[PDB]
Amino acid sequence: PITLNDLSLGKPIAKGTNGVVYSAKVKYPFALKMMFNYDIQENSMEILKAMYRETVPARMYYSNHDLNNWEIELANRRKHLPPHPNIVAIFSVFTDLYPAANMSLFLLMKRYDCNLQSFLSTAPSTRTSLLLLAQLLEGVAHMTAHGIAHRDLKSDNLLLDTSEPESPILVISDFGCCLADKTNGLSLPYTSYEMDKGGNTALMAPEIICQKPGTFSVLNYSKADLWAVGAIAYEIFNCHNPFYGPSRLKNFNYKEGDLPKLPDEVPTVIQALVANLLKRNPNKRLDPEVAANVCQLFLWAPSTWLKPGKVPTSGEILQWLLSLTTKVLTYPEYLLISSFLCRAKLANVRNALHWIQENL
Amino acid sequence: PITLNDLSLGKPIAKGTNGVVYSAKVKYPFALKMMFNYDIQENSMEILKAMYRETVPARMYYSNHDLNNWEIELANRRKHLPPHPNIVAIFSVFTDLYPAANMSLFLLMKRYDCNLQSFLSTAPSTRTSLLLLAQLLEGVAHMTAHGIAHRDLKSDNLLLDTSEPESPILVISDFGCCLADKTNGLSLPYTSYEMDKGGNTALMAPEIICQKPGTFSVLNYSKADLWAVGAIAYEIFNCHNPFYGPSRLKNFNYKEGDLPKLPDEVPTVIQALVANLLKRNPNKRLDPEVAANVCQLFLWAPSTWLKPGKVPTSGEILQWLLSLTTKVLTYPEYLLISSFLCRAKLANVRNALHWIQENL
Ligand SMILES: [Mg+2]
Ligand SMILES: [Mg+2]
Repeated sequence: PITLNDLSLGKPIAKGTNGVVYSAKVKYPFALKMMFNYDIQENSMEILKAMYRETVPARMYYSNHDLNNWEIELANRRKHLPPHPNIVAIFSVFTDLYPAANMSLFLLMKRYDCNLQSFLSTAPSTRTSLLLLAQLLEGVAHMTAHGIAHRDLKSDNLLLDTSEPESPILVISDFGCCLADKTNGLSLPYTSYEMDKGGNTALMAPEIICQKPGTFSVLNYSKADLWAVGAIAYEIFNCHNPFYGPSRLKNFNYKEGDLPKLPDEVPTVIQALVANLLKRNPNKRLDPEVAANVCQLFLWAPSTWLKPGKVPTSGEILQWLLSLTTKVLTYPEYLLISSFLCRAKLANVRNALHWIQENL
Repeated sequence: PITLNDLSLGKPIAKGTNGVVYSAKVKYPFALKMMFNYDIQENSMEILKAMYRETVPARMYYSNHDLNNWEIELANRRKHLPPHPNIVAIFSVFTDLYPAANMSLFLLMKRYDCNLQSFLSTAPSTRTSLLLLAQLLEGVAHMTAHGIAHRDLKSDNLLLDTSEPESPILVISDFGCCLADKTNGLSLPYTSYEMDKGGNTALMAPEIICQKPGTFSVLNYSKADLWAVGAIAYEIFNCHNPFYGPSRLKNFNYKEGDLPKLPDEVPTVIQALVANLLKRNPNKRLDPEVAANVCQLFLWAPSTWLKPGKVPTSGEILQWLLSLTTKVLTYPEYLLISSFLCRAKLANVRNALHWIQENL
């Protein structure tokens, strides 16, 4: 595992009361995030959990000292997020003092070029926007499959690699608010109103913000990131996020008629996907595994699958999936497709086909 | 309108603390149900609303006295259910004193021979059972089309006319629990837990029993009767209602795998329909208009439509609809077909066709 001794620091990228991030390299394409006071004596458990949660996507953990019991209980109660192209790359996590130039938590990460709101300061291609949406969906699908909910998706913390600026790579980052517990998965008992519910923010899904507490009384997060994706899809197609600004829709109030119509430039099927994701009732929203497939099929299916027409056969689908694997053996296009083939189960690709047919 | 003076009573059919039903005739094929204490001074609104709701299917209202304001509010807030062969026939409703031998509500109805649970004490034909399911579906489609939910469908109150015992006429009865408000249709704000939710009983649909209260927080009944129809379909094909008995599935828990398999005697397409109706997620359930079409198609379509094959044409569907209208110009058979033709829209008959094809 990589520790401080193996790497050389540069300029600060960010400076704060709670921590610092430094540019870094091995012997400046890495960032070393340092969060201070990772100590049960200098902070309470809610703050420490939030620091550890940031670590959920990490590839390796390394520890100098003998683990305190809270550290052990944290580690053993946590769901791990395996690597994925659309999830932030955290190469090492380690605990260490404020020498080596406060017990501090350290995260060595890839440095990304900008966030999504900066990249969208100039309008991108309509093709670029679809690749962005597909990537986001593909990330959420990966989280949900592994019983993790981000709870704080937003333009600000989606990060991009802008080599080939016509098609960037998107990654979900900043897992500080995430739900990642082995015990309860995506269902979370909500007994007191003074409880961590994720980012208490604009893009909390209606089924979370509107739920009153009780005795199970459960919060169900299994389609909650998806709602946020819907809001963010607006930004991705050059509109205001309906739920941001001074004259502003609110997650708890909004009725589905209040949502702005998307520009005509954005395909009709995709308009519908966005309208699906933004449904108030999570039971009316697609599964993530299906919603990610809708975007992938739009992108790569035979055109006959997309026009009304249409004979669809279990054997023909498999043949098509195998045609795709060969096609990947334009780096974003490769990543998305391999991302899609990794999780493709035949049931869910038909479901997605059936959904596209019913929306024209 | 028919009032007491026009009819002659016979034996009691039922006696209770809350009211009486008498056999009756005009000058004994009618029943005159009398409910006592239809007076705000003798009963609370909850009980009166329940009494009035029993009147939702009624053909004529007649009132001796100047309506009280609570009566006025009841009437103006209520959706009316038009006549329909599979909805109980209530020819007149009138308010009257307990002389004429307590203000009492009176309902003059058709007398039916038995309820569904009695008729099924002997196993009927497999064909008879399909006729029963088709009529029940056709009732629920009629209610849902007019924004009414029964909320208390069960074997005990589905009533039959058993002339021609090979094919009986089924009617939905006992509208005391029903939702029929002009204001809110089938979407009911659910703000306190001590709220009237329909019969708080075994065949409440999962989406109703599982919903917690809040601030909109709505209860959606638009597919709830249909859930109950699924459970009842088991009884209609000689099995135990999965949700009745001592070792018993519950509406809030049951996983879709827990459901007993239906007998091999009951067609494969129909086993699927029952499985659809019993899906926990009301979005994954067919529209009532479509589900009723599935049964009708199974009964009367050209056999080419049902086997895998299969060219289905908008013009050809219309031709087949017109062939049916001529075919009805075996009284249950006539009733079902005319019931199907009255509501047949070209869109929904194709949806149903397409659904049948995908389940084989
Ligand atoms: Mg944070
Ligand atoms: Mg009653």
